[PDB]
Amino acid sequence: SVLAASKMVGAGCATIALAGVGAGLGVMFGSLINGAARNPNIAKQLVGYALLGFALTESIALFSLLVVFLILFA
Amino acid sequence: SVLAASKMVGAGCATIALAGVGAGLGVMFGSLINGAARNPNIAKQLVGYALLGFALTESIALFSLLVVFLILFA
Amino acid sequence: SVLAASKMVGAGCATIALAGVGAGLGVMFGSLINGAARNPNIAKQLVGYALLGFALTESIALFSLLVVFLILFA
Amino acid sequence: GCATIALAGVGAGLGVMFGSLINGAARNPNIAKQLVGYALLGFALTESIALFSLLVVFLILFA
Amino acid sequence: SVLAASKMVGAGCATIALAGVGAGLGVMFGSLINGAARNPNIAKQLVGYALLGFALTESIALFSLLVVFLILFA
Amino acid sequence: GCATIALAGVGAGLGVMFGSLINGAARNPNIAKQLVGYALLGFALTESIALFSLLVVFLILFA
Amino acid sequence: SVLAASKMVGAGCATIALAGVGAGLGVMFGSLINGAARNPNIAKQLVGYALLGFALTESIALFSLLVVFLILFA
Amino acid sequence: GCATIALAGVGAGLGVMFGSLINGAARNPNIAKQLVGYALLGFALTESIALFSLLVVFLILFA
Amino acid sequence: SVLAASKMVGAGCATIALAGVGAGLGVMFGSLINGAARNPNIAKQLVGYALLGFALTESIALFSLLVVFLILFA
Amino acid sequence: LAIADTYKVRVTFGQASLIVEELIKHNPQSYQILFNKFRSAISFKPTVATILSPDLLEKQLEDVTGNSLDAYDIEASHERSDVLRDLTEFHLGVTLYNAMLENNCS
Amino acid sequence: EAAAPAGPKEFTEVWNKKAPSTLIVPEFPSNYTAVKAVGEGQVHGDAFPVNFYTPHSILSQAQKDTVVLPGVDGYFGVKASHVPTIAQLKPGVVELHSGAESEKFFVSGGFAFVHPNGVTDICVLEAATLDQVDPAAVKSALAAASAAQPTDEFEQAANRAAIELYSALESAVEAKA
Amino acid sequence: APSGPFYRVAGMSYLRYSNICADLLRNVLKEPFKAKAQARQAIHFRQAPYVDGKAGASKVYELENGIPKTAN
Repeated sequence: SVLAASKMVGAGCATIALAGVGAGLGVMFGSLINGAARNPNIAKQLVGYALLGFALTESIALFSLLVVFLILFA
Repeated sequence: SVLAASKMVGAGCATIALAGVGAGLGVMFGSLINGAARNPNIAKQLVGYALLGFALTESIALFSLLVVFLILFA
Repeated sequence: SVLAASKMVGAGCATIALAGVGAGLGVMFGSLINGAARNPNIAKQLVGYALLGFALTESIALFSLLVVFLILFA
Repeated sequence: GCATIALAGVGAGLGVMFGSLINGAARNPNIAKQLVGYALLGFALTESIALFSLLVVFLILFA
Repeated sequence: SVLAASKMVGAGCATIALAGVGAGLGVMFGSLINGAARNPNIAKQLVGYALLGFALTESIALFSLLVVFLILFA
Repeated sequence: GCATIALAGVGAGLGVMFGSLINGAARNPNIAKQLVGYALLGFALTESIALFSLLVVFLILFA
Repeated sequence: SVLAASKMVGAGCATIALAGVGAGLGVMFGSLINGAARNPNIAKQLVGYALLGFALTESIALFSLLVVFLILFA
Repeated sequence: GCATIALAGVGAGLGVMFGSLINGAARNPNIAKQLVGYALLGFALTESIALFSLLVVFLILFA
Repeated sequence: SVLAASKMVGAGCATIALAGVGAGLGVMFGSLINGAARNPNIAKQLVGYALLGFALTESIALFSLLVVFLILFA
Repeated sequence: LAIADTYKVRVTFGQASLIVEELIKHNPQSYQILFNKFRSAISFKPTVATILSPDLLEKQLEDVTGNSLDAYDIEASHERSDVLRDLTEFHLGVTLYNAMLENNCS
Repeated sequence: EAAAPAGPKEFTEVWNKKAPSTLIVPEFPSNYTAVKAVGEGQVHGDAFPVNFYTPHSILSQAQKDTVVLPGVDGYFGVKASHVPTIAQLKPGVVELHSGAESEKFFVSGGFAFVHPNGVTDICVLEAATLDQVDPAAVKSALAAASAAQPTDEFEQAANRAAIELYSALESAVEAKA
Repeated sequence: APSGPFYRVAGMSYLRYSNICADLLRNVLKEPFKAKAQARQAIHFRQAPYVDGKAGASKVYELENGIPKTAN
């Protein structure tokens, strides 16, 4: 039961990739607050850029959670 | 009992990713202070962008924390 | 006691999450001093956003010690 | 699992690149839908590395 | 005693939490200098923010040394 | 697997380089496509690290 | 003696806190150079604020090395 | 492999260095030709770290 | 031969604190070149701030190399 | 100081700028300009137009429950006391150019 | 901080303590402006008031929904409820847009004020409209400017100001439709 | 000595800097328009310091191509 041991250690290191998306989501969601404080009449377009960027930054967060499940349960 | 010894070290290194979320979520709450210092006439609007962003990056703070409970109890 | 020995190396791995959440606090409480110097009429309302963000980024820090209460004493 | 910690930096690289889009589109909003034309070129070329890490993740797990 | 040796190898890697705490603390004191350089009149008020955030960013260091004294001495 | 953590930092440098591509062209759109030359001049040299690090991965795996 | 072998591999990872302490330390004297170039008149008061923040950011660097000694010499 | 993570930080080094020319040359394209001289001076001397990290990578593998 | 072997791997894991002290020193030396672009008539006074701040940033690096030589040679 | 022969060919902004600069050789806290404003061809009401010096006195009159100038986000290359120095001299050069155009046709 | 509330009406009473009454109280440039800065309004959704001004001529007092101004950090764009901004401008192109049609002046350098009531105030000295610039002297003038490397600081401040106005005029005369 | 922009650290005011950028922009117009902008380029006045209430020297300005670019 050492193969079943490293599947829960190799799944631990695998999700530290979520530290990077949590740093990147907070920069962008901070960049909209500073962005919508410049000229808030384009703000409903900038949230269309934020939740386009929150969509693609979380996509590699789900590439890593796919790999977290592939070491854990595959 | 090396498998239970593998889950405490695995979920412990799995929750390192709360550091990058805690670093990102403070940038966004830092832009909330800085963005509302430019124009306070949208400051109660901008906290609607900060608390929207707080929910969407603490999404990832629970995404990694899902794996810590997915390791220790499954 | 190899089960309980891993519960302390995993508890040290969990405590690295408290690093980056201090970085997000120094970024945010940095932005208070930049913001309140920009517009010192809002010098205490910007504490109202700092302690709102300090209490919601220590939402992450209290999650991190929740794991340290979960691998040390469980 | 130590191979896919390389998704951390592209995950923090993609947030700055999407962040300077909102900082670029708020400064000059008349070319805002042009700046997505450089941002999507920036997205595909940062996830170029995110597949190169995933080149190695699948090269260890199944090869 | 693998357990007693594990009260060192965990408590050492528990104290990487003071890295991101120090990296944040140099930002918030770094913004005190720029915040005093912008507005040199209210520099005696902003040190009442740069010490306020120091006692609230040592909140996480008093949660990390809460943990290193729950491993080495508990 | 621990070798290819070098792909994290090069992908983080990209989004700063591709963010200031967006930002540099929001502040000077008269050279908006000339900076794309400067950005891909940066992109041609920063993935040298992403091919200096993929060699050592392919120097462990089969060499 | 693995009891002492864990003391030297533990105290090694105990001083990676000094990475982040030196990271904020350059950032703080980075804004001392910048902030003195904004306001050259208040530039020596900012020296009073630089060494103010240096002592308080090193206070956790002298919290780190005692834990390096609370592993090795305790 | 564990030594090659030093090449991650030199990847975020030339990424912020090349991103400072896209900001620098867009601020003034007067010296847009001169500034590439300092980035390429900055490029080779930040690689000075890369072949010193690849000094020991091409040492402990083969000595 | 574990006490002679662990003091090598604990030494290389100790000198990672020369990463952030190089990241901080590179910001402060870059903020010196930026601070001369703001105010070139004050320029060789801020070099007095950089080298003083370099020697105080190196108060970390000789404290971390202290740990490297102490476990290689206590 | 006596400036004369101003209205001989025509009055320009570059001419009013050098008259402004010699008022900046002296370094006061304020300026007062006295001229006749051309309301109509009949009425020429004498105007007092005044310009405060930037970080000496202009910033000090704006400190009304904090400051009135902090609402503006300065997009200069240097900080606010240097953009206010350039802005007061530009305020002095146009208030003087308008003064000797209002007074020339009055 | 506010220990002397001055103003135009406050100059009335003190001058009515020390001057002869046969002179009435003189007028002030505050009396001849109908639009102030702090008072709420005058944005009404899409179009804010812009005021492009030179010393010698007034070039627009109309309403636009967007202005593109060449700041010293770069070309920014002023939307309707923009942040208050006192922005220095380098030599560049002011683009006043009210819709599909575009009036684009190349300016010499001078400030632009966005106010707390949404009104934009462009204040330049020389405004060269982009269809009346000489495209044969933009390149001949930078050549002697890039070679004149003198020993005095004044012309070094004047030569650095010389090429940066010309260099942003090459990039403002080539790619026009 | 001083602190500020590149014109301010060389002993040049803002009005002297920003007229120079208006001087050099007038030259690169069309001659239909350059001769019109030539009219506002000429500076003709005279200043005189008055030390005693009675006398002083005087300094005549006759520049037709714009502000003095030289160090004054």
